[PDB]
Amino acid sequence: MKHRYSRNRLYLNPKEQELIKDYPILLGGAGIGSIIAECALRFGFENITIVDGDHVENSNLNRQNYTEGDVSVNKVEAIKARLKSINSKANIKIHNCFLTSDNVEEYIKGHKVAINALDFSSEVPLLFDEICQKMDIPVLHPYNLGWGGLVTIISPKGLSLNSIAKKGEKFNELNVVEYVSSYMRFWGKPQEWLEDIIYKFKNEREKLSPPQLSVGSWVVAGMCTHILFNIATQREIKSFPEFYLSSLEG
Amino acid sequence: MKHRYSRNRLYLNPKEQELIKDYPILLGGAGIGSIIAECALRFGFENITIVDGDHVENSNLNRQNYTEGDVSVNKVEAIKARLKSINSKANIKIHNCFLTSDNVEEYIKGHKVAINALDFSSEVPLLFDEICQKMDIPVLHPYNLGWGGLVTIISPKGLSLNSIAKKGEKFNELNVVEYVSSYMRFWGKPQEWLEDIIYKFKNEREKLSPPQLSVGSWVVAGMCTHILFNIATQREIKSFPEFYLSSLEG
Repeated sequence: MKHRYSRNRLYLNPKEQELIKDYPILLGGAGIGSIIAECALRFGFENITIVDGDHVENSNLNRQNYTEGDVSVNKVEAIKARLKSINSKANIKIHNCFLTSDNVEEYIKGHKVAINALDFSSEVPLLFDEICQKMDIPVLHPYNLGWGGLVTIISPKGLSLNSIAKKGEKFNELNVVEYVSSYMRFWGKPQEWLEDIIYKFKNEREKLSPPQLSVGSWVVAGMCTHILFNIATQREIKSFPEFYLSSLEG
Repeated sequence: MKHRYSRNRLYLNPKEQELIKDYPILLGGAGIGSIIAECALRFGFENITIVDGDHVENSNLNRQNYTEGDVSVNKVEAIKARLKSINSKANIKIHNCFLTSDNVEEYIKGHKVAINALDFSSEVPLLFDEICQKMDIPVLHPYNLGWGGLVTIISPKGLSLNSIAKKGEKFNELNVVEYVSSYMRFWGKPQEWLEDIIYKFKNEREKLSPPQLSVGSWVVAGMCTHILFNIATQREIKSFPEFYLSSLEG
């Protein structure tokens, strides 16, 4: 393997390092996704498309891959600068556009795997998955659970996130986190910390975005990079309704 | 809190965010520690001393917090640039010198907690811990097990890493990792992936450095940041001979 990937040896053979070099990844959302991108790029995934329409805001600096100088710049331009200073020969393609029902299919075309890191602020997170399912593109959903990282993979032929939604109210990340906490408690592995942060958040008077910590961001980037390597080299993975949860206590 | 730490709420209360702000951390080794440094800084730990005498090499870019432009510069020079570009008002103190039997005590002096990321090929890895114990400074030992992140905390009045070192024969990280696999297997939780890479590494024809992956670095960085929050806030911690092991398979 190359001198940059020298310490990747034994874990990866030359053909695997070679394989993931060109494996086209689509990353929707450069927030939690900006941490994911760096870890995956350094691992050896050199073909990443990143789509995001926001600018870098101050509140991102506690958990996202941006600097004080990046604030107010389009995230996609900022994360490409960070990524291309890590690997100049990498194929980092960005598109500074919001995903809508009309354009989302055209961006997805051409990718072998996708990471859905989209805010539920529009109705595109789930439609994004439907298009990926139809096209044999597995979808990673990373979540920042503060102390923990959560990843679930929507597999093309498996259940979609729709299965946890009730059709009368809109579905966001709080429903995913509540599903995970209830599953753990039901199966005898209760995550009392997760239920604790869920309770605190619900009893907040004002409606604010969910809190997140750098630790969960860093953990979930590692989980995602691993999952990407397993999907690209066709190693077994859990598909939704199964998920991966990683935290200091296991 | 600041708008930079805005999204930290509920997980940390304002009084904790202030406390860890000045909580003096000593980081011995800016390799795996460079990933730890960014995650811990963004969390809110703003008082970090970094000691390392090495320069950035090509093999670092697959798992360490450096860029192509940083290559051939002192790691300590590069990581302060990265960290101080994330937080300009942060208190990031570096020392471009290797640790020896004579200077290691004076570097330790003044910190409430330390992160021992010293190569076991230097002279001071175990002596570093003894001095910290003498001073009631807990020591985090983070390791990159490829797919997993491993942290063990030497607490001042508890067992040191000496307990797994053999009297008369040299001690390195392979002894730590072989202990973890044996302990895990002893408790009925064998990590066969870990045992596999250890076997592969020992039966290497050539004598080379251990392989490491970006996945474990990012995971261990999150673990270390969580542990640091617990140590500063006087939350319970697992001490050596116990440890924290985090991986996708777990």
